[PDB]
Amino acid sequence: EVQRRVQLHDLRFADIDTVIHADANAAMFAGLGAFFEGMGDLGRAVGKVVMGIVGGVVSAVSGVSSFMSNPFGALAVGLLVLAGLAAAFFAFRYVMRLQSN
Amino acid sequence: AYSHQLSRADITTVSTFIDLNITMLEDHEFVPLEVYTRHEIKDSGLLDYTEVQRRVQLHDLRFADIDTVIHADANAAMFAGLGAFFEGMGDLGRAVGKVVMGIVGGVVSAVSGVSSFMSNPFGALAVGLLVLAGLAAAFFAFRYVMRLQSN
Amino acid sequence: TVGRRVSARMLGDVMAVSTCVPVAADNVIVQNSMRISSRPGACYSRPLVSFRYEDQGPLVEGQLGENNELRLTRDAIEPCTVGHRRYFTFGGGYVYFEEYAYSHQLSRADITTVSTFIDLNITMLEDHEFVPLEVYTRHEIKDSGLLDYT
Amino acid sequence: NAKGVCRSTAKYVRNNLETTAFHRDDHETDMELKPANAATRTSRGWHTTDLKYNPSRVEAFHRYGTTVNCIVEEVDARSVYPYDEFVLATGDFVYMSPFYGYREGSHTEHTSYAADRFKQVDGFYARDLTTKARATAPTTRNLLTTPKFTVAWDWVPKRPSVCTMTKWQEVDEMLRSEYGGSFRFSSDAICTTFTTNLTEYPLSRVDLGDCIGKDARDAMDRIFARRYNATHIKVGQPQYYLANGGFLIAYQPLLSNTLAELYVREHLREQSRIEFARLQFTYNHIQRPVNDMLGRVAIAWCELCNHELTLWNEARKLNPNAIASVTVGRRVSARMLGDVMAVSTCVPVAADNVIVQNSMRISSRPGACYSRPLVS
Amino acid sequence: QVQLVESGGGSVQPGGSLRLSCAASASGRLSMSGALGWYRQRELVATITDRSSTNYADSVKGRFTISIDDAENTMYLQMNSLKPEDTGVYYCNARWRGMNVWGKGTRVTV
Ligand SMILES: *[C@@H]1O[C@H](CO)[C@@H](O[C@@H]2O[C@H](CO)[C@@H](O)[C@H](O)[C@H]2NC(C)=O)[C@H](O)[C@H]1NC(C)=O
Ligand SMILES: *[C@@H]1O[C@H](CO)[C@@H](O[C@@H]2O[C@H](CO)[C@@H](O)[C@H](O)[C@H]2NC(C)=O)[C@H](O)[C@H]1NC(C)=O
Ligand SMILES: *[C@@H]1O[C@H](CO)[C@@H](O[C@@H]2O[C@H](CO)[C@@H](O)[C@H](O)[C@H]2NC(C)=O)[C@H](O)[C@H]1NC(C)=O
Ligand SMILES: *[C@@H]1O[C@H](CO)[C@@H](O[C@@H]2O[C@H](CO)[C@@H](O)[C@H](O)[C@H]2NC(C)=O)[C@H](O)[C@H]1NC(C)=O
Ligand SMILES: *[C@@H]1O[C@H](CO)[C@@H](O[C@@H]2O[C@H](CO)[C@@H](O)[C@H](O)[C@H]2NC(C)=O)[C@H](O)[C@H]1NC(C)=O
Repeated sequence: EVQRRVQLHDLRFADIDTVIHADANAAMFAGLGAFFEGMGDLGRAVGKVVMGIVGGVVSAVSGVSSFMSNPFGALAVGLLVLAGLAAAFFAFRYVMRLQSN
Repeated sequence: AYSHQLSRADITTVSTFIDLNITMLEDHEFVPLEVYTRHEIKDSGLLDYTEVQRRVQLHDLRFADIDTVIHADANAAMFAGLGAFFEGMGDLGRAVGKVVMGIVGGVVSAVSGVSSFMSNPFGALAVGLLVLAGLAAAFFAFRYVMRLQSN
Repeated sequence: TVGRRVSARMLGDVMAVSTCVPVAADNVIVQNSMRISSRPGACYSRPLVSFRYEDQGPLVEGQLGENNELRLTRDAIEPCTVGHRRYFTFGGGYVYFEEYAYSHQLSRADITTVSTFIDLNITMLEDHEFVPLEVYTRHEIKDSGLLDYT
Repeated sequence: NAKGVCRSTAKYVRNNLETTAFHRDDHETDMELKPANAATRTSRGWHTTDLKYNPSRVEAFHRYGTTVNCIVEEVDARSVYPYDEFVLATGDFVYMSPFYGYREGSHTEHTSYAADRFKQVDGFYARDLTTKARATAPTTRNLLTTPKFTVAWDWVPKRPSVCTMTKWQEVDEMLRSEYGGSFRFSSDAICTTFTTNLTEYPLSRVDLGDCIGKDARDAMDRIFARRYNATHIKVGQPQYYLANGGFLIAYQPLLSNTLAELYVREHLREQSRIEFARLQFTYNHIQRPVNDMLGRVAIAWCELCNHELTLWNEARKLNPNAIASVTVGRRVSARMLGDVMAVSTCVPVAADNVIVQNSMRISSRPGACYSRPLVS
Repeated sequence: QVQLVESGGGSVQPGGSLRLSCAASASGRLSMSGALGWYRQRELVATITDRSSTNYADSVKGRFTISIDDAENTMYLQMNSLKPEDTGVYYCNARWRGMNVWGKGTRVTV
């Protein structure tokens, strides 16, 4: 029963490990790989370029999430959202007060 | 996969607690190729007492790593960096450090208050509505400005 | 059972066997530490070694095992503890390791052998732990030797 | 020693510079030493504070800038011949002879430490920390400062010398056989095989007090009278052999009455053409059967020893406390420090002094429960 | 068994300097020893009673300095401003948790 439980724990670890390392980006890249395989050599030339474009998107998104994790970053975006909302509401009110006269 | 069924007489019985005249080979593993790429775990038969205790000591190491990943708060890492910065400035640093630590403490408690509120479905919905309302208000106002600029 | 060193593995309800290859004691070299630089929280559980099958041959990295066995893996690992002390069998003697660092090598005659099945006139002490200070502050785990079945 | 207090302040080194700490950042104060609750009957101890054993220890440490806890602890110590070092119950060695001191017969003893780190106090009167009272008689107290802790012990003159060897085992059956230019001794009573050169050791010129000789002759006669008086004959005088591993084996060769007769009749046939010591290996036709007979006995004992030692060695890896306790004949704590075992004496507790708690549930976390019951 | 290869002994003039050394076999790591050092003829001269703690005789303070090299597994005793009273046989010694070892003593003259 001890060795039966030990073999169950390394299976639970394998499942947790996969949950952490199974990145959504890898699933997207695999989907793109499967598309260009069917297009052939004419597609490989395009594939190499679009892979760099998607690579630029994921690096931008990860840069934003890395910044967002920091308290100063979380505060800064919060301030900008509130400033934009307030500016939009005051401008909308100003237009509303002029539209009638 | 199930292969076949042997009679008990088909295997050489180790005759007694002590015996000789047994034939053996210098076994060579010939690892299946996939082990080197997909990190497939190679079969090692049933676990010896030494392998059980070796795996138990590997699991409490995996737990210590997972535990550390959960408790290694980025806020604590920042506080440690700030602590070292103010300590190096002497008593002039202590006088300021005691105050700014409370200011940063107020920022992190506000940020955690917002992220806590964001976990609730009504909170997640409320901010979504405000973002859409602000965007729409700005777009309708911008369209109004564009319509005025021409005449 | 066979009257010679053999490696054995249980393939369910039968045992697979093979001949182990011998290595002369002077062709084996023990490494000075069990620490792992790549990950500070872990340490090897059994000391690392480096050896040769033949005196003039290429050098081979491995890890020590029970009863003079040599493993080619370097995979027995523990979370690093405090107050660690161990004696590992090493070719008709022992290597003593303290706080994950190699210290010295004893002859097998340096330790009192307990008589066959019953022994008397043995001297002992009421061992008092004197735990390291870090076990209270940093709350690091205290060494407890090899694991009993319990 | 004078009152039972500590200064509540301490010198420590950080950033390669000395600094002075203060208990709770207060002024120098004589703090009282109080007994530790976990203190055993024998290995007693005292502290200025208990903050380590209580919960929320981290918060308790952070509630003050600096904390200082004075410890005093009484432990067993052991030193073995030549007495150049001693080991404390904590597992720590002290590279000084426990007999060292400024006294005429002691300043010649071994020491690894400078005179600055050692002080010998004469006319010292102990004061028990539990019962505040001075001892009735003075002693000489040795005092030594290691980099971790200070250690003290009462000095005593070096004890008189004793015999170089002790009787380890008495063996009723021990087969001796000559092989590869060496003797090999084996028995069923001891699983080790002793190896030795063919030359007998000249014990008489070193055991000038006959301490080993007396013990050997007496033990052999006790065993012979008990088990062999009516079945065998002693061939000659006892023989001494220095065996590999550092053992001295006193041996007494025997012949069974049924075998002695073969030498007697062979001697009679030779005379027609008694001292068994002259005849023992001279008759090949008598010895050839015996080498095969006894050789099979020696091999049988080897097979039994390998079989039993294998089971016993695996059992101790699972439960060393049980195996050590039956080997030593008393309860002992045991722990495997790799490929050797460390041991200690367990302390007994009377059954009426133990109380069992009514439940194994844990209130702090609902999903868990103790696996073995709690006691007080 | 551990073996110590002692070297550097010799003869000098008053006010001179020397450097003794004791290299040890791989079976005993000097940097892990409980105690190490030199003894005159026995009486202590200089030792390292813990992995980071040093000791000297009173007549030696400031004159001699003991050190260690874990790479070469050898210890050194640098000794300066020597006097005729410093002459004699010096024996190096090392000990690990009960195991003890002595080097063959080397003479020093002034
Ligand atoms: C296989 O069995 C034979 C006996 O049938 C063993 O032969 C004996 O080997 C020893 C050791 O060299 C000799 O002293 C004997 O004279 C041999 N006996 C005979 C009758 O020739 C042999 O050792 C066994 N082999 C293995 C590898 O176990
Ligand atoms: C240590 O060895 C001695 C024998 O050398 C043991 O002494 C015997 O002890 C019992 C019990 O007190 C007495 O009945 C015997 O008369 C003693 N024998 C002799 C020859 O005096 C002693 O028991 C051993 N001690 C331990 C703790 O094992
Ligand atoms: C040991 O064996 C001898 C015989 O070899 C025993 O000798 C007897 O001793 C008593 C007392 O002196 C005599 O009355 C008998 O006549 C002896 N017997 C023979 C056959 O001569 C001796 O008793 C034995 N010792 C012990 C302690 O049992
Ligand atoms: C048994 O005989 C051998 C010689 O055949 C002895 O071996 C010598 O021992 C000394 C002391 O350790 C060494 O200096 C020599 O180098 C050894 N010689 C050889 C050829 O190895 C051994 O000491 C003897 N033992 C007893 C108890 O008599
Ligand atoms: C067995 O023991 C006998 C002694 O009882 C050994 O015989 C002696 O051998 C030496 C060396 O050749 C001779 O000098 C003696 O004269 C012999 N003594 C007798 C009484 O014959 C014999 O060598 C031993 N067996 C073995 C295998 O060596």
